[PDB]
Amino acid sequence: VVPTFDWKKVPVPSTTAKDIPVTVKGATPAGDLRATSGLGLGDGIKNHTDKWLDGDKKSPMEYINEVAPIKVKGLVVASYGSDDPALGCPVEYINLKGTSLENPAVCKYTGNRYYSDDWKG
Amino acid sequence: KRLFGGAARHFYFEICRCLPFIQRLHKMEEMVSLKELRAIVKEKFKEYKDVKDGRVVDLLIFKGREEIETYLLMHKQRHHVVTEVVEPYYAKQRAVKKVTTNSPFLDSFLSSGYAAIGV
Amino acid sequence: LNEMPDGLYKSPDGKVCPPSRSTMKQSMEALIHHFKLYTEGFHVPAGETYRAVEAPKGEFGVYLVSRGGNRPYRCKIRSPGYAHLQMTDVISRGAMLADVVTIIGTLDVVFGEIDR
Amino acid sequence: PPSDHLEVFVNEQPVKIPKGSSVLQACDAAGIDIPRFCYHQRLSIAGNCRMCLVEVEKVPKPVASCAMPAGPGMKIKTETPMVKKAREGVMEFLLINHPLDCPICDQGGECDLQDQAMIFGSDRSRFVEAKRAVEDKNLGPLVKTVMTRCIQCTRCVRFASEVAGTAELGVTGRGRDSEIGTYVEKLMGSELSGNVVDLCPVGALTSKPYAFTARSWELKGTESIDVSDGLGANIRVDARGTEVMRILPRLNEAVNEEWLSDKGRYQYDGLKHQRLDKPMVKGPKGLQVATWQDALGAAAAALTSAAPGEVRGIAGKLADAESMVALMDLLRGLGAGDLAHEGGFSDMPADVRSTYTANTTVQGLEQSDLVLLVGTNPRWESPVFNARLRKMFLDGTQVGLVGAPVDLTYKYEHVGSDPAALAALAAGQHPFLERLKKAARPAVVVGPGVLRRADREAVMKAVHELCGKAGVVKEGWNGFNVIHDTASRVAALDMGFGPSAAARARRAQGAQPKVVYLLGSDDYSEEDVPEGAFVIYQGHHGDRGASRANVVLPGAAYTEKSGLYVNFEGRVQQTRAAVPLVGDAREDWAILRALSEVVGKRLPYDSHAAVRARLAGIAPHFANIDAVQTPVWLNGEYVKGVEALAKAAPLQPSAPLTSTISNFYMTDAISRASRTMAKCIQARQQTK
Amino acid sequence: GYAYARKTTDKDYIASEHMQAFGNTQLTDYIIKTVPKFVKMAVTGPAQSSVLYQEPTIYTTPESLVPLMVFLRDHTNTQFKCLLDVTAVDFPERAARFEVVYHLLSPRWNNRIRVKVCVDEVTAVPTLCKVFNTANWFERETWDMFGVFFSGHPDLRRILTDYGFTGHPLRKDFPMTGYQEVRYDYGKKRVVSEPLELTQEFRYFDFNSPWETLNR
Amino acid sequence: DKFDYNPTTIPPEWHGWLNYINDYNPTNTQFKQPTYQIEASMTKTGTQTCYNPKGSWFSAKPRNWRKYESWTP
Ligand code: SF4
Ligand code: SF4
Ligand code: FES
Repeated sequence: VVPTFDWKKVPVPSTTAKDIPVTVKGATPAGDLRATSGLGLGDGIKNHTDKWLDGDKKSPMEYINEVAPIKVKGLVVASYGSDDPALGCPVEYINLKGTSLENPAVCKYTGNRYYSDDWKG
Repeated sequence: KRLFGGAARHFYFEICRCLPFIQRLHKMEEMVSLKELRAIVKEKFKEYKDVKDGRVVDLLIFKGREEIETYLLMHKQRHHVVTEVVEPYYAKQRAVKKVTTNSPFLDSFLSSGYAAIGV
Repeated sequence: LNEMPDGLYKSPDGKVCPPSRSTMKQSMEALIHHFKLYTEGFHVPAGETYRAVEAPKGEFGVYLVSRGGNRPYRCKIRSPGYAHLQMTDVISRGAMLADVVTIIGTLDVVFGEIDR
Repeated sequence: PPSDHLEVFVNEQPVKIPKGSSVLQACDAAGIDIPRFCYHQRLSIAGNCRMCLVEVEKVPKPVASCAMPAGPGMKIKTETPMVKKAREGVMEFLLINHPLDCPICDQGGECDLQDQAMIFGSDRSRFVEAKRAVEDKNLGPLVKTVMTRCIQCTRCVRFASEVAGTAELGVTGRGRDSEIGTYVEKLMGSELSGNVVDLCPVGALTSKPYAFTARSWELKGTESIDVSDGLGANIRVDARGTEVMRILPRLNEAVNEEWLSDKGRYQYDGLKHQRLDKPMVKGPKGLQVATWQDALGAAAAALTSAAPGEVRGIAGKLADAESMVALMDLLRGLGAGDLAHEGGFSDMPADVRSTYTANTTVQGLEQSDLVLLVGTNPRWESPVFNARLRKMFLDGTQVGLVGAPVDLTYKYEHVGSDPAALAALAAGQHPFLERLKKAARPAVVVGPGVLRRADREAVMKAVHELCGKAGVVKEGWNGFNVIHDTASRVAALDMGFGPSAAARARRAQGAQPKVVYLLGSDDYSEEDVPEGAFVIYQGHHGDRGASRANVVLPGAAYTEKSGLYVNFEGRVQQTRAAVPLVGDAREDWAILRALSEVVGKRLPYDSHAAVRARLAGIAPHFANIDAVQTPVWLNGEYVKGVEALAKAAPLQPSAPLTSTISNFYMTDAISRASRTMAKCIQARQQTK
Repeated sequence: GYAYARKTTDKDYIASEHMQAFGNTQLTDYIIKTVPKFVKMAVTGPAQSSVLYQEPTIYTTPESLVPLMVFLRDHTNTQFKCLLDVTAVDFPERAARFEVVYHLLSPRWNNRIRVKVCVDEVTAVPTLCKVFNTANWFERETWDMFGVFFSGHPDLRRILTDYGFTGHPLRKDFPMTGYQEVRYDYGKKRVVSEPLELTQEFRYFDFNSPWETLNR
Repeated sequence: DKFDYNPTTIPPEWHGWLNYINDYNPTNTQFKQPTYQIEASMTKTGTQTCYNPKGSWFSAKPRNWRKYESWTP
């Protein structure tokens, strides 16, 4: 009674299935759904940065990937994006428990990365 | 005897008196005649032949007056008369019983997805 | 220049006046009020008024009609140069052509406020 | 009645309310809209946000108006100094741990917390301590979590327990460290899982496909209908120019209450891919772009060069009534009669509307105390209808099922699985018949998978005998219901879109057409479109039907046109254009009127109002939009009339009564092109 | 012609106590009692002259606008000599959708008043050209912007809009960008009016909160 | 540049000094130099190497800004 459904035998068109926008690690699990709008579809552009940057110029995402995560003592960190709090972003409180150098926590305003060796680990 | 004091025919007579000076000043002597101009201005009047209110008639006559002095004082030139008065009339009487058997719907279909806005 | 006091230069009602930029980046209520005042704006209560100022060309007045929204329902602008230029028919009578420009210059007219 | 409406006083104004109403409902009946965060009309009362605090005379404390019942002669005050101080204090407590996230939050512009802080709160804060920070949770591809913005209203938990039925969310921890979610990494598996994003009053739960793309103030909203199934849920389409940005439900208590399935909510991204925007004619090189005059001429030439008996017209699942009546009149004007429907049972008799519609209606089904489902899976056919069935289950309506056993998120009694079990139920061998015979208002719901069967007439005769014996249809109550799963089927049955007797005979001896008109059909069978035939495809997506065609005529999608659709209860509803036509596409009935002019026999209507008047001339209930008639019931005279169809094609008592929907997330050309639906399927495949 | 320079010293006062008290408190009742047939409604509100006071608003019929304005100009207690403006406000929900508004200033006693007349699109309002000389251009502008006809005007013609402009732009049902636009044509060698096309259409932002209480 | 002198060749660390905005120049103030800083050069207007939008004819590949994908058979 109530037989299980086999999802693996469900057909998906190959044009649709190969065009899913997904994410690299960053602020999500790697490989989850990436939100997109219609801009760039007529020109065949499936990438975020290519929609406004032209050439082999260094992207902002490649700039922030070169800054290493920062070791912070404690359980919560406050992120302003600047030494002066008037000159940065609104303050962001980022959880640091469960974080390491390999899996750090990222600020949603600045893209800076933080971790703590204080959660008994 | 004539509805609302016969003001439509009095205004029509006033415009018809004003018309040859318009033809001379705007230099429309070889473009249109006074007979066809009188017929065109008559066709402007018939569009509101079913107005049941005298105040709407008075407002329409006042607005038509202000149109006729902005034509008299050269505030609209001959190309304005061409693009607003006589070519809409010639388009409404030129497309009647065309050389093609297409309905108006099929011409609209082949033109665009939506109806035309304005002139 | 001699009686300038120290103190606030803005009204402290945060539901009308936007907060300071340091306050907006550190408190939640200020950021909410900054977000809402810069998108929807404050809602003016329903009513009407006419307010006038001794502008350097005369009386400049605004007739504001409010239904209650974040947008003016009707905003009539009263300009003094509009009334001053209406007088040129009775002021230039009996004058010569070289006095028209003097009359126009002494009425102090600017056509941005005349032609709104 | 012993004064079933009691009188209370709200700000010294007398208000009459029904008995059992709360203080908040009395304030709502007085024209006062009390601020709230945890109360919902469709959920159970919680009473934990403390925002609805009002003052009642002879009570020294503020009462929670959502939970407090209203007594006789009660005096409620909503604008005293203690009420305003209570509102400001509760708002200040709500905002001390909230993150300064309004620029990056998707609720900014349509946030209950923001607007209630602006109106009922203060303008300052006095809090300079460090805030609480929470890690985010993974709940699948449709729900995005930023859990630092949670305000612990527990609307999500109550929704998942009460409406969705899955009951997978909870509150773990205690105190300030209370934390919403699943303890282990799990995926939200409900079909109604996008509704919790609407139910969350803050940006803790937002829509992942929609994320960071638009603000709500930029969107032009259009009230339309949903065509992804046969219920016709009422929706609002939000667009920015030519692009549809999101789809939301809107209230209709007779149809969908406030819900919408995930397919109807998230399939809009398929409208940006594989779109037909130009007419094409197949040449020696293949299909290539042509003018509208050339494409219409080629279609007319193929439609006129063939004999009338070699022409077939197939309607799709999403064709509106105007285009269907246009195609029907155009093909009948040429002397053809071969009409087919992509949704199956094209030869089904459509003589009385009560035999293929839900006579009880959707809202009238709630007055039933016992429900018998025959051969249907309502969770995959219409999840909003199945949610209303669960709502009926929660307040006492018992459910039995004859069919293949399925997960329905409520307990049911499995009477059987085949028409042999249906006959045993009608005879009296199963004790569920005595449960039906003693019920005050029994109901029978027949699904579309029964009507797709080759022996559907014998099964319907057995169902009619069961309804006659169990008192399902009597004086004052009609409990016989047939539901559908396709948007265009009931309108085609209403107008008479069916094949003639000669065409049915020619299909019986195996005649094959040479010209096929595909009105938006992409799930046709291979028996209906022969190889080597001339195919005219009229549609909006490039799919199976357009890759095979010789002439392609681009039409409108349901977000671009205003066409009529009838749901399975008989209610006439309409779409509305939220965006203009794409490219060089046209209106769908207009293509057929132009094609009838190019063929040589014009349709007698030249406007949208005129084709709607033609529809109203065929069946007069088409003119009454947003309403449903009471259909005529002819007792057993109709079943007596079609006994020849029962004698021929006899009963198959061993084939199980199943549901034909095997792919819920991809049912038509729009949902097959949606990348979000493909991610939804991939998420259920990677969990094994 | 009033408020002649009389005191040669600096004055540290505005008005007298008795006349300011009469103007700020009793003027509504006074106007209602002396000329009751002229007044149909009165509002005493937030005071055009200053933020600290209250001032009346008088509603009247078009049949008695001229006698009421003559009374308000020439009566010894209400010497409203200056007419500051004439305008209109459109209320499409009403049977008579227009409110013609007259503001007045009294230099004799430092007062202000507002006078309103409600008419629809086809009811004429009597002109005040003989009472106040500025009423000419303001009535011309009101006819131009709203289509209110002022009977008895010497020359009611449009003053602000374009030469061939039909249509009254300040109505609520008139579009913000209009119907026609203007360009130069090289073939016709003339500046030509054409139907409107926009490279970027206007984006309407609907900001209004569903919790807001003040919307009326 | 004696023959084609232009104020767009003044660097931003001298711009505020020469425009009397501040009293800072490199000879008395150590400015913070970002790693992405583009040096100041003369304007390119009037030539064909000026800035143009992405839908322009002078671009390497002009954009059609359609927000949907067309079906290609
Ligand atoms: S939920 Fe989002 S938009 Fe609302 S107040 Fe919090 S951060 Fe701002
Ligand atoms: S996630 Fe949203 S609905 Fe759930 S408890 Fe938090 S605020 Fe309430
Ligand atoms: S709405 Fe009553 S306590 Fe939350």
